[PDB]
Amino acid sequence: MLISQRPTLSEDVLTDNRSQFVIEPLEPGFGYTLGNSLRRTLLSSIPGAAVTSIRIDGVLHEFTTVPGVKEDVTEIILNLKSLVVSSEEDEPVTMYLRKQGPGEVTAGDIVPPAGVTVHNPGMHIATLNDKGKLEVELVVERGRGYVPAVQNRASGAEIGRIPVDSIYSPVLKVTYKVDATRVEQRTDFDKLILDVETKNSISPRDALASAGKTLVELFGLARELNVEAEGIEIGPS
Amino acid sequence: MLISQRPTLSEDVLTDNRSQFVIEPLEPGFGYTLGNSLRRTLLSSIPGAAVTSIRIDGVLHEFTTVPGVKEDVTEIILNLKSLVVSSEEDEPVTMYLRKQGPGEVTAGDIVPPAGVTVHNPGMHIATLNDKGKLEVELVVERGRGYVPAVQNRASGAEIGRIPVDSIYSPVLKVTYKVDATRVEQRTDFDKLILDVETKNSISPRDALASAGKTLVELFGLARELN
Amino acid sequence: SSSNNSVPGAPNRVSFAKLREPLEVPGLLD
Amino acid sequence: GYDTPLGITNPPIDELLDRVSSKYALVIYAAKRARQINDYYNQLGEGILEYVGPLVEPGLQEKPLSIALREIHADLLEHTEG
Amino acid sequence: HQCGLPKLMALELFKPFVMKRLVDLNHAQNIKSAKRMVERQRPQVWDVLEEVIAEHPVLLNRAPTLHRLGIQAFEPMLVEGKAIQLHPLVCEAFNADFDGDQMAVHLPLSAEAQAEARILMLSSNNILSPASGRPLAMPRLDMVTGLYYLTTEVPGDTGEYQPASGDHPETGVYSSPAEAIMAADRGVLSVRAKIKVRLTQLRPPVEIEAELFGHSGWQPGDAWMAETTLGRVMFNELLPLGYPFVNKQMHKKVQAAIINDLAERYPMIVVAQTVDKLKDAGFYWATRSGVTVSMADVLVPPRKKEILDHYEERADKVEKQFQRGALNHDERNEALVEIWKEATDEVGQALREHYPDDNPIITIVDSGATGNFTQTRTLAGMKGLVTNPKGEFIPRPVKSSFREGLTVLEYFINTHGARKGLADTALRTADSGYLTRRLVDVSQDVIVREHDCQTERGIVVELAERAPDGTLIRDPYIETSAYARTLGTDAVDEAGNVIVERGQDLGDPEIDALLAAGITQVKVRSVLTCATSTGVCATCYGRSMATGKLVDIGEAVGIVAAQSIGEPGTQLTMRDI
Amino acid sequence: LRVQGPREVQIHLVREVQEVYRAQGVSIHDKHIEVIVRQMLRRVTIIDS
Amino acid sequence: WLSAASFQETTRVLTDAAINCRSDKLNGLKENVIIGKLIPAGTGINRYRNIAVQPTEEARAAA
Amino acid sequence: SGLTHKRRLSALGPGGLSRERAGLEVRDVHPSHYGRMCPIETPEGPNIGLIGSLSVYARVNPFGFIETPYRKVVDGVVSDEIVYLTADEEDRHVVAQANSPIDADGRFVEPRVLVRRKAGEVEYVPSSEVDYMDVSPRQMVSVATAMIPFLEHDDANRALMGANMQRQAVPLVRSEAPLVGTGMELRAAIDAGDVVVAEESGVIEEVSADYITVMHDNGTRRTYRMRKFARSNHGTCANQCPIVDAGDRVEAGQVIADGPCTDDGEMALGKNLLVAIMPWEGHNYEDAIILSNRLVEEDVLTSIHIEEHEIDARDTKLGAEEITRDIPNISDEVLADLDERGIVRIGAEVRDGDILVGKVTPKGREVRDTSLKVPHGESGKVIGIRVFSREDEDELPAGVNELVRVYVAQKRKISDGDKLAGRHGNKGVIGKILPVEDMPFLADGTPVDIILNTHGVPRRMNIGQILETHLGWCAHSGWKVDAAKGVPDWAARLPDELLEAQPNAIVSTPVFDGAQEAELQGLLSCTLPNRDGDVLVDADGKAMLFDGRSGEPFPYPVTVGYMYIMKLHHLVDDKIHARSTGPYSMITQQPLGGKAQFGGQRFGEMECWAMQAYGAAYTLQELLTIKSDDTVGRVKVYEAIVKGENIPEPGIPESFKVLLKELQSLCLNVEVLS
RNA sequence: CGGAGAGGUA
Ligand SMILES: [Mg+2]
Ligand SMILES: [Zn+2]
Repeated sequence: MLISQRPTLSEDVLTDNRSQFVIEPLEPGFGYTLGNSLRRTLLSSIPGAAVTSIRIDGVLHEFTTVPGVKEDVTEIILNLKSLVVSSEEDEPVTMYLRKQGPGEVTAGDIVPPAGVTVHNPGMHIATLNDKGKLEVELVVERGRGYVPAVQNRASGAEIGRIPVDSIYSPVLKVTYKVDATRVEQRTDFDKLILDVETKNSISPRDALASAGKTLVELFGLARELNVEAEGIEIGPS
Repeated sequence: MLISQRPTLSEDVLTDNRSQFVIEPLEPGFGYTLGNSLRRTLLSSIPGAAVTSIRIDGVLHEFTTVPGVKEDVTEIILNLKSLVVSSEEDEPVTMYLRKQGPGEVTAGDIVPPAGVTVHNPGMHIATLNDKGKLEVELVVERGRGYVPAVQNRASGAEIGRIPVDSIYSPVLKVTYKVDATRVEQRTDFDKLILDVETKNSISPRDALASAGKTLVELFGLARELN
Repeated sequence: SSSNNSVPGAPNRVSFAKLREPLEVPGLLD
Repeated sequence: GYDTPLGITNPPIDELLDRVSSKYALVIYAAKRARQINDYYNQLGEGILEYVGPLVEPGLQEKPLSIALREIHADLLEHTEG
Repeated sequence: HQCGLPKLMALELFKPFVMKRLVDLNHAQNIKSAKRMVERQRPQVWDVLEEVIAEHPVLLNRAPTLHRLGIQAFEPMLVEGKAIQLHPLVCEAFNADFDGDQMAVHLPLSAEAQAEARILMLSSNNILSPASGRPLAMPRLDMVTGLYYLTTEVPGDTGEYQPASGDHPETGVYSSPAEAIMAADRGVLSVRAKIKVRLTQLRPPVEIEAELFGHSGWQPGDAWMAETTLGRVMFNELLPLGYPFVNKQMHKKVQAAIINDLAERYPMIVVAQTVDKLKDAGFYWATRSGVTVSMADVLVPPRKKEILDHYEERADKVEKQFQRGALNHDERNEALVEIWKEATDEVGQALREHYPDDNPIITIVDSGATGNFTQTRTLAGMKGLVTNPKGEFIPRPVKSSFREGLTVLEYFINTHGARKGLADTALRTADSGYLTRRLVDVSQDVIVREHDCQTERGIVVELAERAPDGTLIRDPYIETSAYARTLGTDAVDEAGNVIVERGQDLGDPEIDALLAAGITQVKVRSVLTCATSTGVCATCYGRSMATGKLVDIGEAVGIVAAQSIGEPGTQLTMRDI
Repeated sequence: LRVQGPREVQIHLVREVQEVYRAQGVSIHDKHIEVIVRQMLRRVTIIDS
Repeated sequence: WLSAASFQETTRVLTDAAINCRSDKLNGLKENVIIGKLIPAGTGINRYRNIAVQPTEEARAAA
Repeated sequence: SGLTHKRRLSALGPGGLSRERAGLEVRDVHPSHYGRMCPIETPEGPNIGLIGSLSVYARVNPFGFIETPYRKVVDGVVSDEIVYLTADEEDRHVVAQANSPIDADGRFVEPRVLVRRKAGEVEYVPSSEVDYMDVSPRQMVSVATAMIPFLEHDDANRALMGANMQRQAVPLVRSEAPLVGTGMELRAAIDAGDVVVAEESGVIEEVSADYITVMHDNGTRRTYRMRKFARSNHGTCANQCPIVDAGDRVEAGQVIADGPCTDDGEMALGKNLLVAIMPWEGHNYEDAIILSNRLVEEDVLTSIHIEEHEIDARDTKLGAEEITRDIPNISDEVLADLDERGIVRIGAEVRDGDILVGKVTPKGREVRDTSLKVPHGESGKVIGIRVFSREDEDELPAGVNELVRVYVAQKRKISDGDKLAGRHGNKGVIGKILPVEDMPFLADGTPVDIILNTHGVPRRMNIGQILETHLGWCAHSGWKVDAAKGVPDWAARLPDELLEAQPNAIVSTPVFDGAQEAELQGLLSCTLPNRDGDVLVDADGKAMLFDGRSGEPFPYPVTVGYMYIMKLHHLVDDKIHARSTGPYSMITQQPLGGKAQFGGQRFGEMECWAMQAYGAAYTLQELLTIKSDDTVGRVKVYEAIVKGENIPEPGIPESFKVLLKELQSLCLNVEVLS
């Protein structure tokens, strides 16, 4: 059959990395059908890259503080955990970061190997005040969603390697609501208001497209059982 | 940690009107959401057919009784409301049930035209003792969801027409369960099993296909920003 | 175990009662 | 430091209660300004009498009591007590 | 500020406006055609009605109108059905429930009436009780349960923060509430588990900010480390941006304090928005808290029979002493009553000890949502003594809880007290209205007329008399005797400078400073000593409890006083002095 | 009133009413009771014309 | 005599007032409510009910 | 309701107490009332304690003193030969409790038994002092209070509420008996007399919807006629249905047909619904209720109501009036549903405003149409018309010729704002009706029907509803106690035929002697699977639900089961009213009062106090002057609002001029001085 | 729609 509403999508920009979307005239009950699926696809589907392991020289048996850095190890882990990165090589890579003595250690101070790139050059990492040296090796990967740290039972490769929780998702946070949108003897229709917040490596409207593509691929699986069945057709633009 | 294997759907046929569909592999945490989307679509948005209004010979309204039948006309309406009819046309089509003399009256005594077909002969309608004749006309029509009784005033009908509430639901019961694999290496995924059950009017495969069509139509409006 | 064994055509509604009733409830419009 | 006001709750009461001594003064203020605005719309029907229409951009169908309070949030009117 | 009005009652209340707009929009050439079209409900009358009713307040009233807040103004939005949809936060003000209650609706017409509705009587501007100043739009019942569950820290929860074990780094330290939300939605973290997050949008506490940022403030955008549960971060994200971080379990008293502080430091619109957000969060998290009732949940004390036998022995001894003539009837009754009161107390104590801390019944009682533990004892432990129609105790006493099932005699002897209460309630509701009317009549001519009479007369408030050994113990009844008063003289301690100047609201900072200085008595301005010929002056009356500021020059305070005194008359029991 | 004057009777009445209402856990600021009491001490009985 | 007759004991109040030939200077909430006149309180006081409003000179010129 | 009405004992009447001058000592429960007047079932308002109900076994003696049966006990033996006593006689004996331990040997098992000593003083007493015994542990309650299962688990207030509410339930379109009843439902239905009972034994010959014919055992035939779609005093629908077949043999006293609220001869005032006991999104907040949409589509709680419109043609001083299609100024289109006589056609559809009986009265042509109209908010179908004609020598009143009468019937489905309740004083209105998709559904896919909030139960001391829900689930699911190796100790005192049940078994728990908690736990421990070997509800009686709105399972299990719900006669269609202008009173020119002549809501005196305390003079002035009794002001305000003008100023009310004239009439010179 | 009486809801 043919739906007599033809819902429409619209965006409202709140920042270079934050947008608000509205699919207004949904039929009663399709607000919740669409909102949660769209949210979960946005938050756990699209691929990206993120640091997965690091090794800091000097810190082998005890991980509290590095000699030469004002901050503690946990602060460095958190600082690198927010680094926006992007890679093309499927296999894990290994970057390096080193600066000499006094100054400010910053994301821009890491030479990117082939494929890997950095989108937040000025992100603070640590300050060196003590005429020490900083030597740490990163390793980026690719994936999807949020993956906790994977415990290392095969520690033969290295003992100083620290596995870090990985946010492979460029999208950082999503939420949604639903309300009523009609006055013509009907106050039961829906509205889908979506708030999307992403990293610096992708725009929110470039992640919505990927989510839509993934869901269209997944819902064509059951569609193929019978390709001549009757459903509800929204119609052309 | 980039799992490379697209989901695939397989079917299991428990019986004629019941089947289980399995969809795997899925991203960890997307099983319940997909299952509930499918369940809501199946339970709300599957087209079908039902009866709209009827007209018995001697009765003028539903607050009366036909002579010779043990059931008051209201009970006859309640019994007829449990019919299952599978239509293929798009305009109204009329049926006819005729009986005279002692004996029970059932849906098997209905004579549908080409197209509509009754899928549960023998259920029950009424019982006639000796002098009861039952001549009831039914109007079958297509739709989806629940449409309350359309009173005669709007539809320019005669006094003898008796509007009836119509439920156009081919599905009967739906549920799902998810098998989640959570290994200590983060190579996790989900498996979804969907239990659809229709009322003998369409197979569960057709209902699942219709749900997929509707969802594909809906989720295509977020893919336009590109 | 049943409730009303006096009325001829009564449904067989079973009861959890443990005590016998010596007397039957009188007519309620007497 | 507040979310966007909606419907009748716009403009905030706190902002309006700084142009007047008391809430009753605000009531009379707004009521008389709305009466003047509504008299302008009728005098336009026949002829100008003494009154000035909405000083600010009037909404599509915004009622006089709303423009009256919008004209007080952005100071454009003066009043005197008795 | 919103209410739901059926789409068949609005069409009748707003008939003339709809006719005017129909004629204006060329839908009807004249007034008669528009009238008949309204009477026939064409599909366009609704379209014009939705525009007509926009920004037009409506007055709703529930009877009896005990006090002022029984009439409040809302904004109409058409809904589906034939019932009125009332916001859950105004029920306490209206004293309304949803078991069959009804309400009336009024529509002000003229410009002055609409301005009065919009500014004076609007619901969002009336959050505090005029009688006492406490908030009345506070969350209650389900909202309290939801927030109380949310802002809880259960030890040993999933994903809990774990110190470094010497082999792996710390577990449970997150770099943003977004990552914590992701982990929670992945099933790896619990919203009620203690974690360490890195906050940059919540203002730190007073001590943390003082010892960490100092300077002037946190200057939104800065980062600090907090050790809290995810639920408390979620909750504090509901409060205003500048409010310091609150890290506590939200008992009803705590929420009341938060709301009162917001009211007394922020504009009223901020308070309204905060209460709405708290309502949403509470209704969301009450569904997920898992509170239900089953006879398995209603636990019984493990050793009730032993206690009952122990005290039955004492009752038997008293009975035998009575038999041997050692005491008369009244002495026997008194001894038995004391014995069984002690038995009930012990049973209640045992029941209180037995229950775990997350039982739905105990959770609902201790959350402040509703109820008291006497009902819990009656349901689980034992009911105890019951009163005769005279009023004296039955010395039996009732010995079975409503979980076990009372026998026939226990039920019959309970019916006595059951009915006497309803009879007394009817008598008391009859008695209170007469007193309220008399009070309204006696003092209907007391109105604020002047800003200040500039008199020097005053009264002295006890204000935390000093302890014998030496200490400043605050007087328990100080909120109703010193607050919202203006000083008639200056406060000087130990020959020191004036602590509080004459003509000060005398709020929390003022009273705290006065107590710190070490002075027990102060002289304040009062209506009893006002020098105005007709009516009171604003300075003698003092602060307006509802508004929180100095009373206006047209305030009818006599009717407010009468309604404040008479409204809690039913609660005050009618119990030879 | 005969022995201790108007101030003493005012404080007495306010204290009694507040005690009665506090016994039932109801909080009413004393200014309302003060208004009511003020309305009760407003006249003087005449002796010599 | 009009506020007392609406409270209690209408007959006694009326009969005594008629003998004393009392005149009622209508000034009060109940009396003004009864005679359908604005109550002397709140938004009915002279300073409020007699407020004057006009556009400012700068805004008038900006027209 | 009628049966309870016929058994009332009132103290207020021509020769009794007064509803106001009666004190608090006559509205009490006296110890002498044990077994003669029910202590629970009384009104809730000003009549509290003044109207009572006779008990079940009680009778009145020749002088008017009520007697109650007692079972004589002799030599410590509880014997037979019931003897009827009076309060005066009973005051000089010691009677024992019915639910007391006896061992069929006339010797109490336990040593001590509570007994009402002299002045209703319950006391432990030696077993050799007892002189009498109550007949049953169901002797103090009345008929309506005896239909509450698990009554002893509810507090007196809620029990009173439930007993009173059972008399307000409307008859549903289709009736179904409870699953967890008590037993006082077959005799209550038969004695009420709404069922049809066979006069004498015989064999059914021909059974139809309108008549049964029993062929007696002596060659005689007696045909019973069934009253179909009749109207009660309160607008409900009375409808009888035969429940026997054409070959069955009946016995004297057997139920041969059913009535309004009967199913197989037992009272059926409600329906069995699947309930959940969780809070949900704040929609069941403060005693509100959430219903599924199945109960509307499938007509589970649907009811029929009938109205009665009557109009007569008088002789009139003018002289003569007629009912006919000749109504001037109206086109034939409006009179389409009218017939030759003047009345409407049976089977027609009537809406708010439509000629039901068209007439004209020459008020002195002078013919004036005063035709009957459908009241505001009414609709339905005309199902019957009765016309009495003087020409047919009918028993008409004096001075009339025709008394035509009409009936309109309409089916009402459950909506938002209707009132529901159980048998335990658990009442509330319907907050929302969710679609059946976003409803908590069990692991097998079955949605719940109704959701009740958790915060209402523990506070009101009516835990009996939870036990009822547990036992209803056990009964619906069917069970089988596994006595493979001896009966479990918790089923030792459980009668046979109760050790096993099949799905949809109906059981009974007498009011004060029924199912214990141990038995409930045991039965919950052993219930049958549904279709597959899955038990949806565990031993605690709580299931694991799914969120239909989001899909995720709820974190914790929820209590589910079947409870019995009734639909009270407090529908929202009857409680909605609005007005802008209409009829006015004549002496004090104010709007009229009442939903039936339009009429307006009254702005009382405490509302005036509130408006004065707000300091809002103008709203109060407009309310009291131009909305009520300012004759010119009303018309001017209407003419101003219809146009774009501003509201005029109010004038002088009309109730002050009447007072001035009355004062002048009392010989008082009242004047207004400038 | 004026009065009297009866029953009921919050
Ligand atoms: Mg209520
Ligand atoms: Zn003063």
